[PDB]
Amino acid sequence: GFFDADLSYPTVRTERMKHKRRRLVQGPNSYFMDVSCPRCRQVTVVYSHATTSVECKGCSKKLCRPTGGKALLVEGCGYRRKPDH
Amino acid sequence: TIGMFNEEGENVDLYIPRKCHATTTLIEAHDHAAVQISIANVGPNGVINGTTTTLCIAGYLRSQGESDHAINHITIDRGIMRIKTGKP
Amino acid sequence: EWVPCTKLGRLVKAQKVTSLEEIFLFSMPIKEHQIVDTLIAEGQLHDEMMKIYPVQKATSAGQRTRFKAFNVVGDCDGHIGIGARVGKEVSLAIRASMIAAKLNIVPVRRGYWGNKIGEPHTIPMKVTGKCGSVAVRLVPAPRGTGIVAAPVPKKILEFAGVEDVYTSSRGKTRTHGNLIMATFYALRKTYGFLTPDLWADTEPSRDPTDEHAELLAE
Amino acid sequence: MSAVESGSKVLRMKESDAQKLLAMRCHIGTRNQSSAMKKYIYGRTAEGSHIIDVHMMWEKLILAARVIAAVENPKDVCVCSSRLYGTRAIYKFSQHVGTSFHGGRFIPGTFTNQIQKKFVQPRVLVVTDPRTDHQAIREASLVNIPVIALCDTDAPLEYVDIAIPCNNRGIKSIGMMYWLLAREVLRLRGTIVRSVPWEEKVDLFFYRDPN
Amino acid sequence: MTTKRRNHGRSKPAHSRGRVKPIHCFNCGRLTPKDKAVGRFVVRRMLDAASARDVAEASPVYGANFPMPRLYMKQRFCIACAIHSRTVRARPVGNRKIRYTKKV
Amino acid sequence: TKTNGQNAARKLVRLRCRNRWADKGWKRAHTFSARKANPFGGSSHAKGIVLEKIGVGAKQPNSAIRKCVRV
Amino acid sequence: GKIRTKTVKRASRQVVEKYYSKLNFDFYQNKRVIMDVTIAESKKLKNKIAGYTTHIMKRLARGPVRGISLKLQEEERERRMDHAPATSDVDKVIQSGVSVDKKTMQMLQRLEIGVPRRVKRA
Amino acid sequence: GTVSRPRGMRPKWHKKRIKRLKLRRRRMRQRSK
Amino acid sequence: TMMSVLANALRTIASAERRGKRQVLIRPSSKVVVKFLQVMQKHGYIGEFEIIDDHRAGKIVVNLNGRLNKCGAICPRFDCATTDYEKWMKNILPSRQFGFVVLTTSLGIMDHEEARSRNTGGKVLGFFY
RNA sequence: CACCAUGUUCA
RNA sequence: GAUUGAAAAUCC
RNA sequence: AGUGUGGAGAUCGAAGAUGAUUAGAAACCAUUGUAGUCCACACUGCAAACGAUGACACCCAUGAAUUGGGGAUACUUAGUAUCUUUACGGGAAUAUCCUCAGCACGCACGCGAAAGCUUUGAGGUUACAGUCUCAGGGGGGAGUACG
RNA sequence: UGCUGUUGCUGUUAAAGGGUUCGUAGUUGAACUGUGGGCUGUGCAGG
Ligand SMILES: [K+]
Ligand SMILES: [K+]
Ligand SMILES: [K+]
Ligand SMILES: [K+]
Ligand SMILES: [K+]
Ligand SMILES: [K+]
Ligand SMILES: [K+]
Ligand SMILES: [K+]
Ligand SMILES: [Mg+2]
Ligand SMILES: [Mg+2]
Ligand SMILES: [Mg+2]
Ligand SMILES: [Mg+2]
Ligand SMILES: [Mg+2]
Ligand SMILES: [Mg+2]
Ligand SMILES: [Mg+2]
Ligand code: NA
Ligand code: NA
Ligand code: NA
Ligand SMILES: [Zn+2]
Repeated sequence: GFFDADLSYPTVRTERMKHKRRRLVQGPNSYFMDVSCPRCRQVTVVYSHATTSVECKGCSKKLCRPTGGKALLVEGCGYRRKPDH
Repeated sequence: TIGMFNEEGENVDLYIPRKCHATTTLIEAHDHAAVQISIANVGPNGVINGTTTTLCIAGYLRSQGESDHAINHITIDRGIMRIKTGKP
Repeated sequence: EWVPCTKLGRLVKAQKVTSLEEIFLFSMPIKEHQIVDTLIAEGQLHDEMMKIYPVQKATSAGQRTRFKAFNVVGDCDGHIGIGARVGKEVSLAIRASMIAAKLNIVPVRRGYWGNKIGEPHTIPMKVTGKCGSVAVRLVPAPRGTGIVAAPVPKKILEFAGVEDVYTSSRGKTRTHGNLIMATFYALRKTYGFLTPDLWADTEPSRDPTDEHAELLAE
Repeated sequence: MSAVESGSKVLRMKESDAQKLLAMRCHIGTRNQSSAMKKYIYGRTAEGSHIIDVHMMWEKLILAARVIAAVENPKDVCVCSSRLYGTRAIYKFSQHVGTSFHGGRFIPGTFTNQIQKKFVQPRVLVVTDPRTDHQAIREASLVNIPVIALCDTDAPLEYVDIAIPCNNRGIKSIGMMYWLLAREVLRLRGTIVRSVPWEEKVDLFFYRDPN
Repeated sequence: MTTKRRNHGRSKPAHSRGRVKPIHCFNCGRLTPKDKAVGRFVVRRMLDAASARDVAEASPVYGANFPMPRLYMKQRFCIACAIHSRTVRARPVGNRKIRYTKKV
Repeated sequence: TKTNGQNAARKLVRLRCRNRWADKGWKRAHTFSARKANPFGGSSHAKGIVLEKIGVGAKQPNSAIRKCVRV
Repeated sequence: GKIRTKTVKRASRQVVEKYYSKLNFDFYQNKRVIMDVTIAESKKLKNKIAGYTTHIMKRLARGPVRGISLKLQEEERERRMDHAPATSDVDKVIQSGVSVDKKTMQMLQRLEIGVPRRVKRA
Repeated sequence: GTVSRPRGMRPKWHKKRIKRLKLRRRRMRQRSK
Repeated sequence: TMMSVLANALRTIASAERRGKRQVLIRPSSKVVVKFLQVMQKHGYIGEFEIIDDHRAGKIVVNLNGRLNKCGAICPRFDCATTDYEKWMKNILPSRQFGFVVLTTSLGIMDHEEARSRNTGGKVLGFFY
């Protein structure tokens, strides 16, 4: 005998694969990262699915490349995912 | 008891049909697929005793193929089955 | 004269099973008409031939004619059964029709229209029964209105034991085999519809074969 | 069904039973998945075969054993096998428990044709494979007969009431499962004791070429 | 009337496309759609064994090591021509559904 | 399928008015062409003068002469 | 066209089942036994029955045939097959060691009984 | 086959015949207008 | 597009009951849907139901006991006086012994028996039995 | 892949 | 007249 | 397909011509051939214009695929490789597991007079109400007549 | 005569979805302002 699914309290495995708008309560699939410029190590807050080209305030250097989702960060830069709240 | 009654109080129903224990549906006299499963009770030791627990399942559940799932659910509800293995 | 070939028939012959309601409760198929003959009291069961018509199959030399016969059996109190059988001769078809009608007996739920005074007179709820394209809808009726139905469904309802009912019919009702089957199915659904009276849980009971397994073995 | 009203842990699976299952590979599937049998699969191995949850297998085995032991007249239980690998297993199971059996081809109409003779009316049906023993299950669907099946990962669970997840393909696994079921039924009846191991051998349950 | 085939005899679903350019039949020249036409790719040996060995014995380049050339052609037939030439035959109602995804 | 609005009474009235003309009996009753073509002019009986006596051959499969009068 | 009709085949099979040690591989002695052991209005049928009985015996010497069940041979085969080995195959496998995969090892670790004694990962 | 009982000419040829009929009638009326 | 949230919810519940599910999810939700569900719960045709807040049109999870046969919505919401109760019962209900017609009266959303008891009419919302 | 048309009326 | 089961047709 | 006005005119080819075949055979078959076919611009609006299935919305069982875009490598959570690789190259394709949108396949109910349909309804309908719109009402006459 | 269908018709194949899109009348149209508390008695109340 196995556990029967509950519609009001979905399991972790069931809810993890759901589409962001098909979940029980919708939520963002994106986040923010703290990214250090590989030139002078200045730290800027960039967005995961950033469609614009992010320049550092000091280096004036591209820090990300737009794609069809989850913009690609420049080579040689460190990034840390900031907490959601 | 259970059934349709007069204002005089006498039971009027010809008979009281069995109800499926999974979906709560009256088991008709013509479906010919409904089963009656009796699980023997067990004492503190391994030997069974006289008492048994009875399950009724409607024929359409078996036709659909959900009879096994329904029986698992009913047995876990009655406490006959263990839903998960204990901690090591 | 009758030697049973089934456990239910053996129990009926040994008088371990007393009423048809015991069979109906456990949904056992009745495979011997002597079971119904024994369980229904003498003189209560009534049979009538609803319809007889010929059916033909074309053949290299002419065509072959068989006769299909419909029989209705009922004790006029909450029991109805319809049988249909085909034979080379009218008498053989009629006899097989009685056998099939006895085999296909079912219970009928009878309720009230308004207040519950005396014995029930009508069906407890609206029920529709469909065979082929013919569909027969039975609606509860007040006391004293009788059976407002076509002549063919009216006799089936009389044998089933209802007194007051409203009947509507759709489809090619001239197809009387389908009409009879539709009326039979509509009467059958009455004990299949769930009602707040039947919400309470009932304690399980032993199957008669389970209870008399040792007797049947010997 | 390892849970008892008193709460005793007598019926729980033990180390010896787990060793027997692992030795005879009763926990191996057939790399094909069925929706009804998905709950009984713990995971998929690197070779692609599915791995069956042994706790759930034991739960279903004990439930089937209790259902069979509840039958007062053992001849009312019919054990069927048509894949030529469970014939010896069901024959030995019938010897030990006391039930009836039918190996090989299942003649249509056995449960429904009440004239033809050789006509039986079992109260519980036991089958080695839902797919191979499809005729027996279909006939039991007409005469109010609950079905206990030994089902693999790709098993159609139509009209199957108690499905035991197991490897119903290998000779060793079929013999192991039937031996375990017979041992559990006898222990529940009280014919044998659970303290001393059963004297009977599963090699007898194993299928052997007659020639 | 009665829909004989659920795909109506052509490998074109309802909402897939509107028109498919027809092709001339290999035998009679009838213009039939490419999805409806019975298509077979044939690799025919240019000489049957009896004559191929006779040519190989006289050929200084052809033999066991070097094989003879073949003829490769895609033949698309109209339904009538395919049925007449027996590359495709009428089938029972039950067997009408079975299809082969490779040259067996 | 039909309209089910709460304020769709005009649409339903127009629909029924349009579709009633497809009934042959209703159209025949509500149109004067049938009454104009009817020799009786909408009367149950009519009086006339017997012009001549004739015999009309019955259609197949029957075979007889029916006595009629042109009036 | 020399096929044995179902009557001949059934009679010959019954003859073989009833008398097996009393039969032989030749036709003439088998027919001589047939005349006494069978009652029939015809001699052509007796000859055909004897011939097919000889054929059945020749087949039976090489191996068992479908439709004929000899009680003594069946009992001997059952007794031979019911021979119990000294030590169980499960016991041999457990003693030699049981090999399990990573996934099989996982639930054994997750079990309430824990990992069995003589099981190792492959 | 491919078509049920027509109970008459082929419908396409009947439509062509009626089309020619209408053409002739319109010509005759244009004549007398 | 979606025109009747209540009709969609009642159709979802009826389909789930026909299929025999243990519980069903209704999306979206509204006050009328919640009151209808509360009437059915009070009469016992459903059990535990839980409203999940979305910061939007929330959703509902309803646990179903096998007691409910059919529930549906009457569209358009025909106005029904205190004398039309018998006609509506004989039209849309299976019997005069059981089944309820849910009306939105000026005193709230209630079944036809309660509406007759309080002597008030209103617009017909739906039915259940 | 030459040609290969038609059967008075009811019954 | 023949013909047909009656007609038609034919012959007579 | 046809029409108008320019082009174009290889191929095939209504009409026509000739040769066959036939009792007949400007039918099928041969050999031709005009208009057409192709283009530009302007008409026409007559298809078995079909899925013979109106549009929008909701619910809806199973297994194997396929196209495009992403993402990952009544239980508090469950892996994963392969191949190419000096410039559309922090590349390309593969494997596994997801997700969203699309064409589908064999499919659970249910439905249908059946044939069949089935998350792609023809299902969720006498237990008949989500919304809007178009058509139909025995067979001809006749999509004719007249305007 | 649920063969005019508001109740209550039908349109894959029986009569009957418009070739397709846009589109005014017209008809239809997503949520949301909102659990009043306390007291005493009293209910196989229940957890
Ligand atoms: K498309
Ligand atoms: K097209
Ligand atoms: K016709
Ligand atoms: K000729
Ligand atoms: K002629
Ligand atoms: K040419
Ligand atoms: K109609
Ligand atoms: K508008
Ligand atoms: Mg044809
Ligand atoms: Mg055809
Ligand atoms: Mg047609
Ligand atoms: Mg000329
Ligand atoms: Mg045009
Ligand atoms: Mg008409
Ligand atoms: Mg049509
Ligand atoms: Na094709
Ligand atoms: Na000719
Ligand atoms: Na000639
Ligand atoms: Zn061709």
